[PDB]
Amino acid sequence: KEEFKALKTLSIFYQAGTSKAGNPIFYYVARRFKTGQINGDLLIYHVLLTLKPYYAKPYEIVVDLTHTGPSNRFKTDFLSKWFVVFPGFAYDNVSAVYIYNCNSWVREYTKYHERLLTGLKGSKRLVFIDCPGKLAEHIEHEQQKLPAATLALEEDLKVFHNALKLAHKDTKVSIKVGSTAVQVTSAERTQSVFLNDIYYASEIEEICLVDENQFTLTIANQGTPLTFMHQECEAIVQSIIHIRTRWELSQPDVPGTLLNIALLNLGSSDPSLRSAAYNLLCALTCTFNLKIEGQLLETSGLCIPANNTLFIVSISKTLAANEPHLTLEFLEECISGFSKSSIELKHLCLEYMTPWLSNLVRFCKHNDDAKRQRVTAILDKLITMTINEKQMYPSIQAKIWGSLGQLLDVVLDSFIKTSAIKAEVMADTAVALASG
Amino acid sequence: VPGTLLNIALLNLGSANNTLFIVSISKTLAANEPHLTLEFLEECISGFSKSSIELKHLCLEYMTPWLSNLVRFCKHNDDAKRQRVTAILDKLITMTINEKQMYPSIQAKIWGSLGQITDLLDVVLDSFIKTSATGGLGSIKAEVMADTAVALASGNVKLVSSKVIGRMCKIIDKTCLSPTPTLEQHLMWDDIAILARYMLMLSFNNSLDVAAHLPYLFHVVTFLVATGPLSLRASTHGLVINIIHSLCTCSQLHFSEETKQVLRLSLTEFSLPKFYLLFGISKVKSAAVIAFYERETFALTSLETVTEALLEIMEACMRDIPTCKWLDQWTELAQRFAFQYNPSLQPRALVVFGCISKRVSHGQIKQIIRILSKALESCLKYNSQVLIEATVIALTKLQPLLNKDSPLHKALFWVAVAVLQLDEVNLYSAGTALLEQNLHTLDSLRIFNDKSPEEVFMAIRNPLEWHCKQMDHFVGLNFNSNFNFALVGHLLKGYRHPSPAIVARTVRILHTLLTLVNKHRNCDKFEVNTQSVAYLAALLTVSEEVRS
Amino acid sequence: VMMARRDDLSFCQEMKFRNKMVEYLTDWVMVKCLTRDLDQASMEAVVSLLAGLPLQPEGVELMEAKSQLFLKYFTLFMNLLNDCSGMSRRLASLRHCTVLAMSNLLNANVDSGLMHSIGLGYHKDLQTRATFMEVLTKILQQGFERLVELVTMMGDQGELPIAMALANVVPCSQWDELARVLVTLFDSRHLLYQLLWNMFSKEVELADSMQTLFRG
Repeated sequence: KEEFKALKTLSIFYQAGTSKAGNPIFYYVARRFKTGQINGDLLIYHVLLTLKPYYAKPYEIVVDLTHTGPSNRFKTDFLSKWFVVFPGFAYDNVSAVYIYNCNSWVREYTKYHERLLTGLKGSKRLVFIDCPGKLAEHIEHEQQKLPAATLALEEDLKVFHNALKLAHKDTKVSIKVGSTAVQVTSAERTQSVFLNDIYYASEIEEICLVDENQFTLTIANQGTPLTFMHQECEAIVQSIIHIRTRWELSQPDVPGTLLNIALLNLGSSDPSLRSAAYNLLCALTCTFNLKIEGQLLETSGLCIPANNTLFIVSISKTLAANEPHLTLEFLEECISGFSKSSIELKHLCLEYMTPWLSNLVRFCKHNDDAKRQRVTAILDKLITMTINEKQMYPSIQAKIWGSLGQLLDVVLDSFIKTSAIKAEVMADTAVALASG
Repeated sequence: VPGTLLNIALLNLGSANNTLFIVSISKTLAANEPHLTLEFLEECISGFSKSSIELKHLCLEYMTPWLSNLVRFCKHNDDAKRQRVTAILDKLITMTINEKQMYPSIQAKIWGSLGQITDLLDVVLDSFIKTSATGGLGSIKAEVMADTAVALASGNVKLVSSKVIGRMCKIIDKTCLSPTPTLEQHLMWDDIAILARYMLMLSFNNSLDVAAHLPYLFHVVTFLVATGPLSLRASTHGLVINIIHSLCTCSQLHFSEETKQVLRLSLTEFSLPKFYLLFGISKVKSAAVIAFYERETFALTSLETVTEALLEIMEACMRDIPTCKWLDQWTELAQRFAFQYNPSLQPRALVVFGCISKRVSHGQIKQIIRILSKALESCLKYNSQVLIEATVIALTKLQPLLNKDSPLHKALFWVAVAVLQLDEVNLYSAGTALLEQNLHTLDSLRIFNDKSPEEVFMAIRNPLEWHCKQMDHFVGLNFNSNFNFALVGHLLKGYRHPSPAIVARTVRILHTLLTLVNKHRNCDKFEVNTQSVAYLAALLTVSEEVRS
Repeated sequence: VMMARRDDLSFCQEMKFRNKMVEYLTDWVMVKCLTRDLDQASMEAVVSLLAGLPLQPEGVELMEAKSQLFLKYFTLFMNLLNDCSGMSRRLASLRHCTVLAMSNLLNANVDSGLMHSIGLGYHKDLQTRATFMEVLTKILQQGFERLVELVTMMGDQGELPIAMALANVVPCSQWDELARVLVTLFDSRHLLYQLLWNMFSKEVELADSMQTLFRG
């Protein structure tokens, strides 16, 4: 009922204009559909009740793929449902589908769902629009009705040509900087089409100049930074920082946690707990692609020994080398788990923690005040543990404080400020710290 | 006094923190002044056991470097030096059992360091095993020792596991050096049970190990698979699960996606309730929980099932690893135990040898049928029956291997008949399996195509006829008078059999024979005649095709 | 039982209905024997209600309200398991059910749940931890192992053992989609003729006469 009048407010599908072949034109704006938020069936129905008065006669579709990502996808069962819901003639009466701003993700989506899209392969009705200008070869300029937000991306662009996107295979790209976004346009990718990956200022989490010829962009929710090479990187980076800053000034005002709970539970006296933990470690390894020696296999009923400390430790430090980004997230949660644990589980926590400590320098070499604060808070919690857990205390000193001794202003200020048994423990712990 | 005073000094030096300085001095003196080690580690454990938990952490930290020198004293093999290292290891073991809240600490630093040290590992293992021997399975001394054994392996996996598994194999062989009727009773049962405990713990670390070992581990599974108290059974199920998982991930191996998928599906299959019943586990949600008596009086058909599944695991792998000798080594190991006289193990071995083998000889068949005969002599004088069942299952698996022109295929049909005559439930099941597989074998050899089964089998009887007359006159069935009805007489008892599976097998055998008797005439299979009628009458309660 | 049948029933506002139902039944989660059976039953119902249930309070505030509602149910289940920590088996059954309640609550509500769920991961009870970690396992591989070969496996003489056994045991109601599943699958692997040759052969084989052939 009332929740259906809501889709017409979203306008993910709207009629607008007539083609140069005298047919009505309809726009699908992919990014406006959020999978899991709107009832698929509802959207489909709305598209039907939009096409009903027209789909008996020829008509054309413009699919605006601008900024389309995972959050806009059609799930397998939803995808296929699109190819059967309509009357056969409705499919036949599409004379042209204009595809605008197709991108790398959609391309990947196309290959992943190759099976359901076979009929679209090499279809003559799919016209990928090379650039905003070629849409006129099919639609009068005054006839074009792309969303205003799409058209905004096309103005006052600073263009850097002949950049190189670094990946298994390096690809030739253009890097374009607009006031609200970065657009990375690629040369012919498989029909042969130009792709346009769009990164709004708001999703550019970090920008880092590596060489005078190379920089990285970290994009919110994409895990792996994009890496580019270009002789004018200094200037590209400067213009992107400028755009990110502009966005910032305008604003009104799992791996680590789960990895600790896996590792610490592998310790347990309970056998079922060990098997479950081992499966969780496997799942984390696969999901977060965590690079591991002595490879890990998911399965039920795997009867792991109670004494496995040397295995847990081996996994941990291999991870500590391989997966440093985890370190802050992981260590803080481990130290919290220390306070929860039995003495046996506390001891085990020290052994597996020990490799991770080394990584903490990376975070205070990083200039982020929050990351420097989180290292400082980890050291405060390490101190808190060191004071509280007295039985462990000579052993804690040997593992933890020796390794930390290898920051040390921040360490000494944390000792002094905490001291300001606490003070005695900091003095006695400073002996270990000095050995490094 | 040198070791005593140096222990007193390092202990009291901590009594506050200078722990890494103490360790640096300890390292330095351990490298420089090795003779101190014998006295020092003895004195360390004496002071450790008396001291507080805080001092115990400190104590282990300073102990850690010294362990390396313990090999020096051992090279000589004169008692006194080797004995005091052996005493030091027993004291370190005792220390490990006692301090349940030092427990990961002791294992990681003391046992991980000792794990580096190859030479000593035989002394260490005999100390562990003798510590476990103090009460056998169920003794907390043994239980902790098994859990600790993984730490021993963690440094030099391949040698430690090779010695543990080697001791297991050698001790299983030692059972045959002085046989007992039943394995759980055996003079060395505790020694086996202890090593099986270690093997479970090791088996997850065997994810590093398996490639040299895999045959020997299945040899151990073969004897143990459902034996003993229920915790050892659970352990032995876990041992296989962990080995299959280890074969899916050993970083040294490179198995294909097909082979890996076969192993993944095997883990799934071994996780099923079917496999729990095979391993003599019943009335449990999870084997793991019990691993960390109601013997199903062991059914050899269960071992047969396990063994073919482990064979499909091994075969899948062996396609990918052309440079291995695994199935040949398993064949030799099983063969040795199958042929040698040992009432407890020999049946199990025969079953396995038969299942795994890829070739056989008339001299091996002679040994098997001689074992069957000797087992029937022992019945004149339960274990004997299980040996008979085993030999008959072995004959079942072995007979498809035999050469196409061998007399023995025809001979084994009469071995099956004689076995059915015995009237024992599992023997009859085995004889019908033998007979079922024998008739498939002889039909695959084309042998029926120009002769009745009656002529083929009765020819082999003709030399035997003097003996067969005495059998038939005491049985009260006479194949010379009418072959088809005598054979059917034997099969009819199969309809009584308590198991619906054996009844259905019996029906398949009758159907096979019906088809075969008419096959040499070129008749339709349901053509009633003086030869087919017996099978038709036998089939009358069980076949809708016959009835219609 | 109603939740098991939920796949059969019709709902205007299913998510709201289930949310309100958990809200009501959770009040009951607190003669002693009967109240403990009420706890067990209530929790078993709550485990059924929570099974793919997104939470819905009555946009940015809505996600935070959803998190606060998650925290209420989750805390109540934790308290119930702390209270747990024939009389013995009933308590263990209540505990197992409570763990499954948390599990299902998490499995749907990931964005609201994960942080509080780590608090389960710490929790003093090892059995609950283990189960919770299997729940995490479901989320993390959610967001090849998909062997259909076994269905398209052909025995000697082209038996198609799995499909033919599946054809004679599946209820007649699902026959309409079983044909859709097998035809699309075999055609995707260029074995359509093998499927048709096997199924058509069985029809003529059992058909009484030529006029019964493929009629009905």
